[PDB]
Amino acid sequence: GLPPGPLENSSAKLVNDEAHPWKPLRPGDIRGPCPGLNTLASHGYLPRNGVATPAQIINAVQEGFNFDNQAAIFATYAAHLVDGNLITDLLSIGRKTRLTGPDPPPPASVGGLNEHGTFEGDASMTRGDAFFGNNHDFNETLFEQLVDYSNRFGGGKYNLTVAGELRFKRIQDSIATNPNFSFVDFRFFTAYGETTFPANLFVDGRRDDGQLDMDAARSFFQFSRMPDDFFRAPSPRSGTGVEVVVQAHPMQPGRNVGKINSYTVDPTSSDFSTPCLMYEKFVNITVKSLYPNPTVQLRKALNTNLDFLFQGVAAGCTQVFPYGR
Ligand code: HEM
Ligand SMILES: *[C@@H]1O[C@H](CO)[C@@H](O)[C@H](O)[C@H]1NC(C)=O
Ligand SMILES: *[C@@H]1O[C@H](CO)[C@@H](O)[C@H](O)[C@H]1NC(C)=O
Ligand SMILES: *[C@@H]1O[C@H](CO)[C@@H](O)[C@H](O)[C@H]1NC(C)=O
Ligand SMILES: *[C@@H]1O[C@H](CO)[C@@H](O)[C@H](O)[C@H]1NC(C)=O
Ligand SMILES: *[C@@H]1O[C@H](CO)[C@@H](O)[C@H](O)[C@H]1NC(C)=O
Ligand SMILES: c1ccc2ccccc2c1
Ligand SMILES: [Cl-]
Ligand SMILES: [Mg+2]
Repeated sequence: GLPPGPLENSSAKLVNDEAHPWKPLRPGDIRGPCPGLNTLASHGYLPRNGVATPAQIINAVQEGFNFDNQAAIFATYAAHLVDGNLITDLLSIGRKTRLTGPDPPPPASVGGLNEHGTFEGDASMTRGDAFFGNNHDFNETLFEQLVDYSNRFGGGKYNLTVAGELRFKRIQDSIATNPNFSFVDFRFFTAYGETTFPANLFVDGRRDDGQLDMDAARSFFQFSRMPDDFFRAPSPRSGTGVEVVVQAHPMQPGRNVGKINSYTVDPTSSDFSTPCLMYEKFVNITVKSLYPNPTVQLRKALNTNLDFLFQGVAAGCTQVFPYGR
């Protein structure tokens, strides 16, 4: 289906309402590394089993949290291209599942959002790096560190100042302990933007003050649960204030090189000075490597989803065509 358009009415409103109650997981229900999508699934904005179409995801993030349309489109189609089934039009928000349908040939994995190194990556705030055994479940120790950083830099609340400090701490801890730490290209971008999301989108929209309390933070991050009487944000947004996070501790893209404490800058990586390069590499390298010589129906589905992806790219970039026009 076509990517949904922006909300017709983007005002703050109660989104923890009678039609969207929180419910606990049933056997088989999938949750993954994204507390936003997890919460939407657990309130029935998405299918409660955690398997959805790109159109369902875009509608849910807009309706439930007032995520902006351009950001919704880019993130959703990027995730779907690398982790979803392009023939069935289904994506798991967590683990790989037979529910997304018959798989394409390798090297495409259709591994859901839990797939390491496609969309998901290292130095997440409340999830551990994949090297340490689990890149998707809520981690209490990491959450308590978020609480500590909120106490130290946010007066007990999570805000952009806290984000700036915690983002850097998680990078430096991965450098020190994960010999396979990777922090380039698509992950380098998403790792920064995601740290703004709790301040921009988990804060009740009647306040919209960028100060997230720890009871609400735990409810979303651990339980995929909106606070009682939760109002969504009062206007469309995603990553506003990411400049504050970057400015706190500016980093270059790079990786550890098979050993701890060996962070080596990658000059081939995109960075914030080259946002169109991030898009071009994502298509030409990441997507193309998963689908190097697709058959007829796959090629068509790739091109459709790549056209939708490009709708989410900030104006100024040139579309690239790995499988022709
Ligand atoms: C629009 C479609 C979306 C997709 C496809 C998506 C996907 C993802 C993925 C794969 C991750 C894991 C990255 C990582 O930390 O390794 C992630 C993290 C995150 N997502 Fe989303 N997401 C979307 C929308 C949202 C929305 C609307 C919110 C908030 C309302 C949100 C909040 C977050 C947060 C806070 C994290 C970081 C978790 C952490 O580091 O502990 N996301 N998302
Ligand atoms: C938009 O929705 C809000 C909150 O649900 C409502 O109060 C407002 O009147 C709506 N705007 C229009 C033009 O209907
Ligand atoms: C190690 O890093 C590479 C990317 O540099 C990635 O393909 C691989 O999945 C990583 N594995 C883990 C467990 O981090
Ligand atoms: C959570 O994160 C901590 C700190 O990185 C790690 O030591 C621990 O093994 C992780 N998992 C659990 C289940 O606590
Ligand atoms: C975060 O909270 C602390 C303490 O209230 C404050 O000094 C700082 O200015 C806040 N930052 C933002 C971006 O709101
Ligand atoms: C991506 O491939 C296109 C050709 O389809 C080429 O023009 C473009 O320069 C490539 N970009 C990168 C970053 O490789
Ligand atoms: C993770 C998930 C969703 C996103 C949307 C826009 C930009 C970066 C993101 C990173
Ligand atoms: Cl929008
Ligand atoms: Mg991660």
